[PDB]
Amino acid sequence: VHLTPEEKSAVTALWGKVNVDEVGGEALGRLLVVYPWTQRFFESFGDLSTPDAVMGNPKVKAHGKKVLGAFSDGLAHLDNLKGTFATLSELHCDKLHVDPENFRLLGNVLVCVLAHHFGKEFTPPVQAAYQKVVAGVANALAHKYH
Amino acid sequence: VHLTPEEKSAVTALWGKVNVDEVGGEALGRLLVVYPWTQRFFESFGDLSTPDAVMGNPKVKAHGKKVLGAFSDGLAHLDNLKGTFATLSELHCDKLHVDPENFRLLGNVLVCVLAHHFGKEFTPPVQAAYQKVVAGVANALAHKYH
Amino acid sequence: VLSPADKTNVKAAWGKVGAHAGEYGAEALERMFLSFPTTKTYFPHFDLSHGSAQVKGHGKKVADALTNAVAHVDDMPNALSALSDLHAHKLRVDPVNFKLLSHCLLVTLAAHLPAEFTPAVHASLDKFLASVSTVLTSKYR
Amino acid sequence: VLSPADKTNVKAAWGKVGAHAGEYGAEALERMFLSFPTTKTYFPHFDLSHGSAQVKGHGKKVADALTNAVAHVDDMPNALSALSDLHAHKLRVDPVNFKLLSHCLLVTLAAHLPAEFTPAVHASLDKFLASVSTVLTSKYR
Ligand code: HEM
Ligand code: HEM
Ligand code: HEM
Ligand code: HEM
Ligand SMILES: C[C@H](Oc1cc2cc(F)ccc2nc1N)c1cc2c(cnn2CC(=O)O)cc1-n1cccn1
Ligand SMILES: C[C@H](Oc1cc2cc(F)ccc2nc1N)c1cc2c(cnn2CC(=O)O)cc1-n1cccn1
Repeated sequence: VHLTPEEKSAVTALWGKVNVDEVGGEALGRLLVVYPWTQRFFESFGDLSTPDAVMGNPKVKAHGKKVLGAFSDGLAHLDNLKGTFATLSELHCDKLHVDPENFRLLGNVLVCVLAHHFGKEFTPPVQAAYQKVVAGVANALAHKYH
Repeated sequence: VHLTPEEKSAVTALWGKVNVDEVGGEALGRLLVVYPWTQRFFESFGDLSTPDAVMGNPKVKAHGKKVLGAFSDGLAHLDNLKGTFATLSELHCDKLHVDPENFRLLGNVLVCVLAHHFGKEFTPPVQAAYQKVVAGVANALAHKYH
Repeated sequence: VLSPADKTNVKAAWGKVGAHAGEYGAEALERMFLSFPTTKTYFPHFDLSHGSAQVKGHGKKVADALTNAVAHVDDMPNALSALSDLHAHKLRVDPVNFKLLSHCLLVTLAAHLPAEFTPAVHASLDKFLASVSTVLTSKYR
Repeated sequence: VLSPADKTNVKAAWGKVGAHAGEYGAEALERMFLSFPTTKTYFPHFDLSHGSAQVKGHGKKVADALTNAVAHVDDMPNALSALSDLHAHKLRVDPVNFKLLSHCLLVTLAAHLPAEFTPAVHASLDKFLASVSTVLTSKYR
């Protein structure tokens, strides 16, 4: 991912302020509510029948934190996203059969959650920098299709 | 792209029978009729206002033949689609800004045209082999989107 | 959003299927399972072997639902409400699979009804299948 | 296909948007141009600098069209017919760009209306913008 120095600084500084206990769970929860077919991949989580059931589900919160950890790993290796996400791409693509459009959807829901948490501080240039990051993560996760 | 020897033989045998003056032009013409926003990239072709105007347009027919030649180049280099399509990826992604979903659409319209021309000889296993080829070409053309 | 010409084209091309509903639907499903093997994950309970009576029986149901969609083309959210409950609420089918089956249906129509499969008709059928797919993948009840 | 709860959620949310509709429309466009620079190719004739009067004026037109869409949510093909002619027939906008603007609108609403932007409302707004996008990108006259 090609980020300007000012974009790299803005991304890193905002990321340091992210509530790690909440943001990942809110992003995964919102994916499950906004794109309900994604719930098919999480039958082991139990009740996901209402937005409140999804958002208060401890498995969504815990899994969301793991997803947030993977985006964090992406931000630490923007020059080698393919290598970083290689085993995760194998898991999603060969074992889970997640259609790659869903990776773009989750990236964009994460951006919505960042805007929801940061308000007006999630400025159009800060968003533009995050859009480069989430596109990069989504493409790296889809790399093992062929 | 991996094709079994049986698939490779079936794909090659049907491809040898393709009417080179018609199939590429019908695939590009159908893309312009079925997904009309694609016409924005072909303003220099003149009248594309009706399906009959598209299908009878000599620029669509000539350009369609070049597109068919590029798919043919893909079949000749299944082991190196990224390399084969490097200059066309730069043109489509970096110069024209064609959204990559449109590459998948054209691949699938070509498969519809092959079914239209070959009828019952375009069997479900022959289609499955061609779907691997067109997915490979579309992914290789999308390579420069990183 | 279908145009009046689209609805005319769809009624004409779909009507030509006639008594062969089962054959077209079953071939579109076979094309989908072979071309996009991940779609088989939704049918673990089916015998998916070539010429399976189960796939034939299911192909007829899929084709008959599309005929019902054509007969109620301006009222699909009501006419297809039970199918939306099944695909969107119960099965939770990823909408990409509807693009795959729609493409396989177009391929089957191109192969077996060449005279009907003109560029205008291909365009109208693609729009109709996309509209049906939106209804079946949306939770609106 | 929107559910009755979706329509209620969108009407409640866009009513809270209220007087700021135009401002949110201009910010969503600015977010789109900066985040997805290929979208600028549709506006070569615009001054796209920050705080451009042209982008502000255009943002108000876009927001007014969405307000009109909310007011006629069950009759969008008719209410938006002139806008579908503009986007689908004249400008030939690739539908991916509507996903981009829709996402930027959701980001703007999340940033400005946090209390209103619940997961259920976010879901309803995404479905509403997808339905508006289908109308504006379809040729149905
Ligand atoms: C696009 C960004 C995504 C990232 C960074 C991501 C990251 C992760 C991580 C780090 C794991 C845990 C790996 C492990 O414990 O072995 C995981 C598991 C998984 N992911 Fe993703 N994921 C993404 C998108 C998706 C989407 C869109 C879906 C489904 C729609 C999905 C479904 C799953 C499932 C089902 C698992 C296994 C969960 C389990 O163990 O029960 N992921 N993902
Ligand atoms: C996915 C398969 C595709 C292949 C194999 C392909 C192949 C080609 C080839 C071989 C050229 C000629 C290059 C040259 O002369 O230097 C070309 C040019 C071009 N292609 Fe594609 N193309 C594809 C998809 C698309 C799509 C989907 C669009 C637009 C929606 C597009 C728009 C164009 C345009 C505008 C040009 C330049 C035409 C001109 O010179 O006026 N192509 N393409
Ligand atoms: C135009 C698109 C489609 C139509 C019209 C359609 C129609 C139908 C119909 C009529 C039924 C039987 C309902 C009943 O007997 O109560 C059905 C069942 C089903 N459909 Fe679809 N379907 C479509 C697309 C899909 C796709 C894309 C998938 C997944 C790839 C899918 C998976 C299923 C499954 C798993 C069942 C249950 C099969 C069974 O247990 O009998 N359908 N569909
Ligand atoms: C929710 C989605 C959208 C809505 C409601 C919308 C609404 C509008 C409206 C109301 C106009 C002005 C029409 C007039 O004054 O007669 C307009 C113009 C235009 N729109 Fe959209 N639009 C949307 C999406 C898009 C997107 C995604 C693009 C391209 C990325 C786009 C490109 C344009 C352009 C180029 C014009 C002409 C601008 C001018 O010369 O004044 N629109 N749009
Ligand atoms: C009855 C339907 O009604 C809707 C279809 C919709 C399709 C969305 F994709 C999004 C919103 C829709 N809202 C409708 N009211 C409809 C109304 C239409 C047209 C063209 N013009 N009009 C208006 C008019 O004739 O008076 C096409 C459809 N159509 C039927 C199936 C698919 N589209
Ligand atoms: C008026 C519209 O009409 C249509 C919307 C359509 C949307 C397609 F995406 C495809 C076809 C459509 N056909 C319609 N008639 C419509 C009818 C609906 C529902 C839910 N149930 N019903 C039936 C009922 O209330 O009696 C939702 C919508 N809707 C409005 C905007 C978006 N969707």
